[PDB]
Amino acid sequence: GGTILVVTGTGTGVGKTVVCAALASAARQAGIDVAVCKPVQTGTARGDDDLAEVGRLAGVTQLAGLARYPQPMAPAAAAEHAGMALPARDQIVRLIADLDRPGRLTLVEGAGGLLVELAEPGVTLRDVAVDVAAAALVVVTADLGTLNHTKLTLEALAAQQVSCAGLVIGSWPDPPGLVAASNRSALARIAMVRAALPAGAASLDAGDFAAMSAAAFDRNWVAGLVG
Amino acid sequence: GGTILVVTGTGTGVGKTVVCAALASAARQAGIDVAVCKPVQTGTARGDDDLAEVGRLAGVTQLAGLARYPQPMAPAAAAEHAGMALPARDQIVRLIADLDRPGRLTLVEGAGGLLVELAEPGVTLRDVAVDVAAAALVVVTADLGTLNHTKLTLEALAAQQVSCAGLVIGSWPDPPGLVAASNRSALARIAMVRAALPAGAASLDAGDFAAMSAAAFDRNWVAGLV
Ligand SMILES: Nc1ccn([C@@H]2O[C@H](COP(=O)(O)OP(=O)(O)OP(=O)(O)O)[C@@H](O)[C@H]2O)c(=O)n1
Ligand SMILES: C[C@H](N)[C@@H](CCCCCC(=O)O)NC(=O)O
Ligand SMILES: [Mg+2]
Repeated sequence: GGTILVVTGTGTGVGKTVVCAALASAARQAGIDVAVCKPVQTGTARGDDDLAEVGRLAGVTQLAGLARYPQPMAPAAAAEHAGMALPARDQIVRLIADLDRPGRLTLVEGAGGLLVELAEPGVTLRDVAVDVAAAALVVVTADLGTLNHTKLTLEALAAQQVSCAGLVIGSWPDPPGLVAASNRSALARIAMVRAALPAGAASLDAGDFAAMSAAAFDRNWVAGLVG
Repeated sequence: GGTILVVTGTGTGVGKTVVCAALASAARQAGIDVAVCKPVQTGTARGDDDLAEVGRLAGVTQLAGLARYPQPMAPAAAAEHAGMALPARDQIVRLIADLDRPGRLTLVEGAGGLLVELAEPGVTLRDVAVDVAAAALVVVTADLGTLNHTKLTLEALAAQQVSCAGLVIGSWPDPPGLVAASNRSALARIAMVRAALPAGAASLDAGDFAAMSAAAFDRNWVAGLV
């Protein structure tokens, strides 16, 4: 195959989609082929479409979804409110494996934080990660509380021997206050911090977002993701 | 000894202190003796002082603390900014074990979440809870994301064989809303929700607060704690 990364986060609203787009953008400019996959997508009735937003910021054309629920809730609840069911575990794995391909980087963005239920019964993105032998990239905030949430998430990853590919601070304020600056230093002691995306990046146009994306990550780390 | 309960939360700002006070008030109205220990308090320059709130709301007088850092940061950050270490692990565990006595409910309120650093070198409320054989009361919100954060916390609890005494929703909005109504049901699918405290209770005076607290917890559970 190729390389699969699940792109998880310490919670919902932390910047997973923007990180998916930025890493996708940076890997494309390195000549790497990129697919982004969004198996469970809630809140469509509010115009939430994470695949579309990755396409809008990054120009990614290989977008694969699967389940779509109208309400902006946890997938279990959004499905119950629509009269629908959750996908099965193997349905999600199949969607990912069909994208996987030598030389391709396949990013898999979850619904919210790592332990959210994606498929019956209580199947999470952690289980999906184990099935496809993927590593997890954890998107974190710079805000008060991020150290605990990060440690909890990493611990839950190691419970099932899912490797951590590093952290990404989804939104990095300019200028950074005392708490942000301190947290960035402390997060670096817990794991490799791969990038710190500037706040408001979704308002950068194609070229600016691509500029920001290449500068955000270490070139050698991005290139070493896929052989 | 008696019952030691550690009071943790899924994050910062979930209302641990109001839950400590509410649980305290309930237990006293069942005639139980309560102590509250807040080993480390931060944000004191702007007047953060969670033990005073417990005294006012619940009338607890055995109120125990070891360190106060002016900066409103996580304790180890607050310590570094001030130029001083955190307390030692021994101080925390022995202050708590010294509060503990037969007939008493001893609540231990952490800072932030379960894995935040509370003492040198890098010891957490979870370590403390292990050292004193306490179960953990998990304070949660009702907002989008509470499920992930709760499951994460309960998983960390279990990883070190710390028992979970339950969840309390620190703040129940009015009116609930679709997410909060569904979350209250969902949280109950992963652990015993012990109470949901009405939004704004923190601001009550002690008389009304005592009434709220009396009705917020199940009486048999409160009694069954000690
Ligand atoms: N460097 C960043 C990070 C985030 N955002 C904005 O902050 C919000 C949250 O980011 P998002 O990527 O959507 O967070 P997710 O973790 O993907 O939340 P969800 O669970 O809904 O997928 C979005 O409006 C996004 O445009 C931004 O402009 N610049
Ligand atoms: C509606 C949000 N945007 C998100 C769902 C977040 C679920 C949070 C569940 C929880 O942990 O309580 N949907 C999504 O990322 O597709
Ligand atoms: Mg997203």
